[PDB]
Amino acid sequence: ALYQLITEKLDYSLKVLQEKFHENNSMCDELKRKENNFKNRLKQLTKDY
Amino acid sequence: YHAHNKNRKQEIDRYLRTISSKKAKIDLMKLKILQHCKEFNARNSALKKEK
Repeated sequence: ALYQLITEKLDYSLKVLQEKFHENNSMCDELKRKENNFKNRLKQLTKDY
Repeated sequence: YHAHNKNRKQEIDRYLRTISSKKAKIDLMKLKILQHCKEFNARNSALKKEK
């Protein structure tokens, strides 16, 4: 009886963790490239300063 | 995947914080754009009058 619902809980945890991992995968590169574009704005804005 | 969740959380925090400093991020490199603007006549006009 403990087995069945504990396995249910672990499957739910696996699904949730997969969701959050896939989420966290994107935003890191997202901020990477958006801060990159900030630098670019500064990169091409070496004119100013 | 759990640990890598924090691995990427720290990285995203780093990017978002460097992107939350400069305004959050970019007017530390623009806001004196106002200066490159005003000093146009702040200096030239300051000397334009005397010239």
